[PDB]
Amino acid sequence: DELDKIDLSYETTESGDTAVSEDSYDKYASNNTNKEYVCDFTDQLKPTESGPKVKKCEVKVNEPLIKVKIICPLKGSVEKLYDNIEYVPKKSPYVVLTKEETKLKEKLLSKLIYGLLISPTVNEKENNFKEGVIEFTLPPVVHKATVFYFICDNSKTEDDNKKGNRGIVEVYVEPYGNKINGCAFLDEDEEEEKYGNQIEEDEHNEKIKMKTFFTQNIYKKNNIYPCYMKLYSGDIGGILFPKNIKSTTCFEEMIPYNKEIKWNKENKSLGNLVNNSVVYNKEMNAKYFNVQYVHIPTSYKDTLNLFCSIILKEEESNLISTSYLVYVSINEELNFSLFDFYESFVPIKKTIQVAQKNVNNKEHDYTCDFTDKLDKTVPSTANGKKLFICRKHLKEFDTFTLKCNVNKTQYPNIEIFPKTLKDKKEVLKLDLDIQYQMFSKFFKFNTQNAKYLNLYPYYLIFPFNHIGKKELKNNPTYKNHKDVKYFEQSSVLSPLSSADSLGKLLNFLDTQETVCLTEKIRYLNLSINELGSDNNTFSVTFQVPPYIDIKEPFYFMFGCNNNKGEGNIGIVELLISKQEEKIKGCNFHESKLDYFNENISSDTHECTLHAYENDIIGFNCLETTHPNEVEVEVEDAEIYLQPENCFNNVYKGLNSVDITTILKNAQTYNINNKKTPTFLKIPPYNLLEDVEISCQCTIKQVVKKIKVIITKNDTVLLKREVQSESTLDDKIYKCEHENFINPRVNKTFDENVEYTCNIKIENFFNYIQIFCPAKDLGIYKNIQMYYDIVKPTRVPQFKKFNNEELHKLIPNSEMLHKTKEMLILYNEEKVDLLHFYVFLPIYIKDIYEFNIVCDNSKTMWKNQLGGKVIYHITVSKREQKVKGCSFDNEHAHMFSYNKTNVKNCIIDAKPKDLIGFVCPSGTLKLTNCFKDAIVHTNLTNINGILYLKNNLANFTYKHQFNYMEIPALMDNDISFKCICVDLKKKKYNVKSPLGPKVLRALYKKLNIKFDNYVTGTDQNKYLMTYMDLHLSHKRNYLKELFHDLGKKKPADTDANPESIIESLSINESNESGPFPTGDVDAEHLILEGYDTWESLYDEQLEEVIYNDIESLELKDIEQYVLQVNLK
Amino acid sequence: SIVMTQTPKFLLVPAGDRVTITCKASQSVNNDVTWYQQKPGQSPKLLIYYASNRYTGVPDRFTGSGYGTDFTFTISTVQAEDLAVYFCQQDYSSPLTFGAGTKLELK
Amino acid sequence: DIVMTQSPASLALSLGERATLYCRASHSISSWLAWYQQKPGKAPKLLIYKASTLESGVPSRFSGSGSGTEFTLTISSLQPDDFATYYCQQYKSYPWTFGQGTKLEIKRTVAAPSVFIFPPSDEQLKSGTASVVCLLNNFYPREAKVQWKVDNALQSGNSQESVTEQDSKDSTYSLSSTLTLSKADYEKHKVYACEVTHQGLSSPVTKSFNRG
Amino acid sequence: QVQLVQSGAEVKKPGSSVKVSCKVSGGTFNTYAIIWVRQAPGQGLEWMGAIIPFQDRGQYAQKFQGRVTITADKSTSTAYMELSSLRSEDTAVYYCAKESGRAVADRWGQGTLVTVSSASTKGPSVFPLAPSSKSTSGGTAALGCLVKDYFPEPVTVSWNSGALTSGVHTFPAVLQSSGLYSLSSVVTVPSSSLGTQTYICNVNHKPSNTKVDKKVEPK
Repeated sequence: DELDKIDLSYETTESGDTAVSEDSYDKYASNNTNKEYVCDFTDQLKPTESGPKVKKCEVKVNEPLIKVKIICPLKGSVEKLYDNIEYVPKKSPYVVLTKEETKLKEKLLSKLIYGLLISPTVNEKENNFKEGVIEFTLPPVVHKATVFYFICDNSKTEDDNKKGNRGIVEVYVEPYGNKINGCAFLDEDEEEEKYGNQIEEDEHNEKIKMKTFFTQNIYKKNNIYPCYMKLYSGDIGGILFPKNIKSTTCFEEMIPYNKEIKWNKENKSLGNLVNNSVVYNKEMNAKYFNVQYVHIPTSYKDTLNLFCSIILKEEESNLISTSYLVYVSINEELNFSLFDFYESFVPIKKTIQVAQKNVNNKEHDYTCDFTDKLDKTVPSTANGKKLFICRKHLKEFDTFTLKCNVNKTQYPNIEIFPKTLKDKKEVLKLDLDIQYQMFSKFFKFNTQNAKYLNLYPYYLIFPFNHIGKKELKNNPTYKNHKDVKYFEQSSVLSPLSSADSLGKLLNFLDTQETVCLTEKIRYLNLSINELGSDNNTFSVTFQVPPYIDIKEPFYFMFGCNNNKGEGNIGIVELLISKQEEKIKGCNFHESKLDYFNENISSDTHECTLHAYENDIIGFNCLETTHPNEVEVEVEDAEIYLQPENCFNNVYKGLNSVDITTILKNAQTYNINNKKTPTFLKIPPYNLLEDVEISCQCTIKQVVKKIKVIITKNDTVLLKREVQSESTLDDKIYKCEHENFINPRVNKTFDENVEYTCNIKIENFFNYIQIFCPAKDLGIYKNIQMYYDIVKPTRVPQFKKFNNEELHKLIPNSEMLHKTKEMLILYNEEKVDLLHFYVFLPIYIKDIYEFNIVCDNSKTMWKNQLGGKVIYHITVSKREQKVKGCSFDNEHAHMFSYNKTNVKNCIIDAKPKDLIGFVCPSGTLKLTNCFKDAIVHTNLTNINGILYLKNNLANFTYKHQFNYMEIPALMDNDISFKCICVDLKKKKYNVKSPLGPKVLRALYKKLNIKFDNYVTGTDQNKYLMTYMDLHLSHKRNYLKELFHDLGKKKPADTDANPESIIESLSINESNESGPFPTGDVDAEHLILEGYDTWESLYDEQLEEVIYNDIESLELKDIEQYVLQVNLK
Repeated sequence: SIVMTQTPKFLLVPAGDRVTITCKASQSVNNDVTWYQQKPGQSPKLLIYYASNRYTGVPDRFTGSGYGTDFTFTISTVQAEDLAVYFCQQDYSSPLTFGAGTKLELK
Repeated sequence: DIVMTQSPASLALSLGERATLYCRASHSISSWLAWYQQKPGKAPKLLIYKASTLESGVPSRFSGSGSGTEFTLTISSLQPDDFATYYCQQYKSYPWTFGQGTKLEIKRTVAAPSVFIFPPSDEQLKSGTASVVCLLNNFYPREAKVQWKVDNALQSGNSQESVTEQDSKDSTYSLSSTLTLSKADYEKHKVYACEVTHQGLSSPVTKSFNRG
Repeated sequence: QVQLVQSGAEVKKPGSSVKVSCKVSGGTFNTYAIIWVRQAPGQGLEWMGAIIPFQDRGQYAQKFQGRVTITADKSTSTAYMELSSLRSEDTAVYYCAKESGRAVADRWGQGTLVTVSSASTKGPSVFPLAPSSKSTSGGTAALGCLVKDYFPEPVTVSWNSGALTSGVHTFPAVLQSSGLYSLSSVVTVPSSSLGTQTYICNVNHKPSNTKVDKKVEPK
């Protein structure tokens, strides 16, 4: 169509036929009025004397979702002042003039800039210069700078001695934005790229551009998850609809969620739902980009959840449509609160709001004012009192202010809670135990990742809130919680009304533990003003410290209560989490600081640092109170600090200069009660030069000086590789900084930091610790495990890392998980599932050099980005053939005896020997034979008989390949047997160690008795047990819930998805109840402590095996026995 | 603060002979030391900056040396008009401290 | 690349005469050719920025023409400031190219050379090398032939020549020829001569000295 | 208003790298291309490459790859060039230019000179070319000086501190097989003035900071 008819080179210059050069160009930009670049050519191209003077319109775009409008008068607009006007290019709302070589050539603006919002209709007229007005809208994110031109030439217009000018439009676009918070419905199936980007040899096509623009991508087939779009005040979202779309109600004909106040209204519009919101591309008109964009105004502060649906062409067969439900979120900060997970507080009608940006226009200032929300409402309001809550998640250097009216003329006798907040600066601390247990069951969360809480997906609140409510009600783990009376069920005989809910809420506030804010978090600046200068308002203001030295996030409230005056109640919800662990500062004092990167010895008197954007610089010259030191009230030492303030005004030599003159609006943090340390967060600045600033302190009549190098290179450092050597910790290969895989602050120089660990193996007991958890929602979404081979063959293709791949690289090797079991009688075992350990056999054939890589750096967020760790492993040659029997031909290479089909195997062993055991493929392991060994048809523990302690037998009794070392001294000749049971009917895949239920049944059939067995007494120890590579028995409750929800088609046509979601419930029979079954002594506490307790026995296959054993007889049972003689 | 010690307080030298003036600091100052010379009834004049570099227009007969803590000022050939008092100054950390001064005399 | 077959190589003209430059192309090209003026020691200055248009400040006697495979630049009359070396450049394609260049010689009048010879000085004799310089002072045209003879034996390969630029004062430009030999050979030989052959000389002019 | 400024001439050893600095003052910098041309003396000019500052991706001649590098820096409005792995025949004048929107390079820089000969810094040796000393006289005599064994260019020669400029010709330098430049300077004076006038030639070689004044008298 007229949109794209590019077939003419049309070589032309900017000045065209005019001799005017670029030195005398009349360069003036398009007018700016309410986000609209307009440079109308009215009256500026008419014939006139002193010409033709070239007129150039320069449109510089550096903001998202920008609208650009250009107007050129038509022929005959005014009598004989516009004849012979020409428009170049002829198609110029879409085709644009670009600059290659030294010429101007036509190109498609859609190709240059993706997501262009072409409007075919402008003011009910056609969008072209044939009308004289052209209109288009730019996308919100641009990857690279783009320049294109438009031409409106009037050189051929003349009137006797008058001649027309030449009009040029120059639109200059700079990169801006990162990504769109929304969905991208693609026309391709789900695929995972390799850890390396070297396979990008293909050209820079258009398909790659599409996938790198939205935070979430949804594929055409094998989808498991519906979209979840979350927005924020001042943020932008968007949706890329499928090419086969039939209808869409995601704009205008949309649907709110909140059933508590809804009047069963069918549809509502986003413009009506959110004031001052504007929707782009409502009609879905564009050449190729079927997209729509939304902008939420900054002043918006309300929280609100919404649904919508997308319908496709061609349905499934005739009328069955596989429509999609995608969720829209506009404002939900710190939503995991106890005002949603507790049913007793449901009846009270509340208004949930977020802390808006302060009027002072500071980017990191947040304010809630309850002056107009605590008013004594009209008595005619039958709804009653209202609850107003602010929720907000604070970070480093953030400033939060609570604004509250206490005027006796309007709000008499208002009460500020806590009552000790005014005097003791105390706030209501809350426990987060319930959130931890809930997150563990659904999101596979571990308590060691508490510091990264609130980053996990918000699915637990919406749309699946009823699941969380049922979890507390049903599971007995929450029955004995101290707040069980609050989240218990109501009754018809004991109902809860609006007044009753208010009374319990007042009781809830009065019973929560109170902790002083300053004492809880140090280096926190808190200021409380009982009465302001206006004699009306009570204000509480504080700023978050530059570093949060708290093990777990701090979760609290405070505010104002006007119940006595029949008014409303104000509550502010705040959370604080750690951002980064290290601060690049210089500590000149003897007492070292764990969070200071550079601690300077007393012999050194100067310290130099390099600074960059978003980085925190510290400077300490006074004492610090460690927990080993008794805190006392001692006046600060007379520290001679020059300047009196160190970092707001800094020394640039001998003269003092304020920091804002060097850095563009710098943020500095000090301590009111401590002279030092002082901190600065580097803001985005344009001062690319290497500027020097400094402070100084006098410690014990000795002057200490700190030097800071502020730099911002034209090109950031490409890579920063740090190599570390593995360390041996109790026969286990461990590497420091292995937790670097966790997300870190998106500092400029920390964006591309890669950590490599070097591992060398030359002895047995080779356990390789790898912290590389399975991919899960939230913090580990995009974890991929890949490996490559260096020696003896340099494999050019990257391959995924798994148990099968590792077996091919090194035969007869296993990956094992740490188990900390205390008593074998328990039905569940203590397992650390985050770490998986690689075990290699003694027979290392030759030098194998390979790397194991996890690339969680693919997980990226607005403020934090994931890690990347490389495990470089080298193994030394060995030639030890462990003694054993090769029952199957597959085990021939491991043992020196060709015992193929030799059911009875006897080995005569002597001290200083090593014996390994293997069962034939897919056969049931009768006994461990190293911890429980059959002696004279009796199951006996040879560990006590042979006085074995921390040898191979004890550490390898639960592996697929079990090894044992003969002790130096033995009391007498001893004979023990190791047996594998094979059932002739079927071949069994034993993926987990056999449980005692199956083993006892085999003992009865195989005539084995155990009545004198004695268990071990080892404490504070560890064992390896095999369980696949990633447990498939830990059913994903969320995946099952969405799969069942998808079957019901929650939104096809007026389907009311709210009722369908509520009816969606997971069956509790899928879970075995509380894992800590039976009686737990709980005395085995060490290091991490109470880890995840999961069942290891695969019940379904064991039940089949148990039934098979009972039905079978002796004739159908075959035995493979290893006999070991020790003399 | 950092304190200069400058010796000898009174120094005597015949005309045309070499003379050296010493200076000692209390802590490392790297290379931030300067030397000044003052006539009676006249303002002081800078001779050596960075403790080893002559200032623009300074006669070649004036030289300086030293680093860290011990610094020396040397005149290759004293003249009849060189009767003056010499001071040392540190420019490492504020406040800048001047030396006690040393007076040069002719026999 | 686009080849610039600029012709001719040089042009000898006087004041007030007409000059016509040419610059052909390898294949037919629609416009996009520029002419550059450059005297010895000058930056290439743009005078014509298109097929026929001129840059601001360029004199009116310049006039460009031609299109396709052939282009022509015609100068109606030459003024004292119009003698330089001219180049033609094409930019229809990104790989720009320049021609060999055309020379604009001042005046056309034949003048015989003034031949001078100089024996090496005793100071240079101490250094182990002896140099004999022959000077051709104010000739016209430039094609003057210089040969060196030592003891009536021809010397070749061991001499170098240099030519100055043409000066409009009297159509003057000299050529310096130097003969290089070691001090030891300078003593072995006695007679040293230089022969100059030029259009304006009926017979070659020889300058010689007897030192060695 | 627009003007182009380039760095000074530089001499480099074979196998090294040479950098040429270019600056564009006036007009605007981002949206116009900056081109580079070099020319061996006595031959036609050669085009090398160009770049548009708003995009760091430059393009070069099909014959020259790798060795030539052209970059632009909009913060300082500069168009530096880096040339690596220099070799013989690279001794040429380098020129910079930019296009003024008329599709042609309209402004050119002052230019730069590059030398790549394996020789090093050395001072010239000045010898006198005394006028023919004979009784013939006649108001027609030629005298001069010889400049030999110096490197690199340039060397300036003046007579009597810039006096009697009529008839003095300064010859272009020539390259010897040893790698050292050499030239001669002569002047024509009346023969009868040899016994009543003194002629002094001034030689100044800036690269070696060598200045020599030599008197020319009949032998």
